[PDB]
Amino acid sequence: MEMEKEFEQIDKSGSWAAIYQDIRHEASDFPSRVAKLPKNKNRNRYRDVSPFDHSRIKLHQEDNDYINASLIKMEEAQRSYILTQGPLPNTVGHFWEMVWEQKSRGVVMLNRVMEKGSLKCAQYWPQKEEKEMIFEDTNLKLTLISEDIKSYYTVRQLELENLTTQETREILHFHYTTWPDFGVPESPASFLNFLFKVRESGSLSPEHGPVVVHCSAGIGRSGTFCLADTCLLLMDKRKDPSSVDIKKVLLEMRKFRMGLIQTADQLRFSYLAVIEGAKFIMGDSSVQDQWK
Ligand SMILES: N#Cc1ccc(N2CCCC2)cn1
Repeated sequence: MEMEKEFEQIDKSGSWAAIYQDIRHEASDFPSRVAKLPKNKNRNRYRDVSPFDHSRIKLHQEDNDYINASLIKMEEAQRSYILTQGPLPNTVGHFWEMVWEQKSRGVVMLNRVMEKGSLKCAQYWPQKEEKEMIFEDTNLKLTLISEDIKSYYTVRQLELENLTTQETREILHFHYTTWPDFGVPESPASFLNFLFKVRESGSLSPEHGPVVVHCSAGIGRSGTFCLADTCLLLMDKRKDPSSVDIKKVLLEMRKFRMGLIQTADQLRFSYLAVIEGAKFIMGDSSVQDQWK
């Protein structure tokens, strides 16, 4: 079925939980043996969220190459993403090692450091220009260059230096700051505006390594971001945009990381975002919306 009318049909019939459970039943199950080794227990935030062996990102280290991070490679859309958990106190150096080794331009953060009164990830970037961070275990230096705070998100320019070679690179930090502590946003408008800002920066483009995207576990909000992006790109590429099947795209992405989209509310929100986004992209869109 098409998307917008399949959407109204699920709303009127109140069957979002059944649709979502079907996805959970059909999703791939692949081994994650490296994640479960005893030496990696303090490298995982949640015992039930692990990268598959076949798609995990390897650190370029001979002692321990493990990080909780997965490469999602979308062949028809020609986009790749790295989805990862929010960094832990003992993995902030590994996180920036991955950004460096994979040649990423951008980091997309979809959570706040504290939510619901508990810590959801480490404070892994510097908050003041004159107070840089040094990660001694991986030999990297990280400096805040500039910060632009807007009503729904903040963008930061960061400098990452490999202290071994003295090479430097500019990294862009895109921080969506207004996802509610409970549930999903009422409107997808600010989330879509944010997606378009990430796109406009070059961070998703083939001349760079894959974007790194995270929330707390790296499967829920993070899954919503890459699912919406890929579906909108496919609607632009294909002769028949109504052929894009969001449930089939989600199952393809779940071949590369478990658990993407954590609730039926997140599934409904993803449909809403793609539906509204497809109108702004256009044939029915103004030439001037790219400025909206
Ligand atoms: N190309 C392009 C494009 C399309 C839409 C767009 N947005 C609509 C809402 C504000 C930003 C931006 N750029």
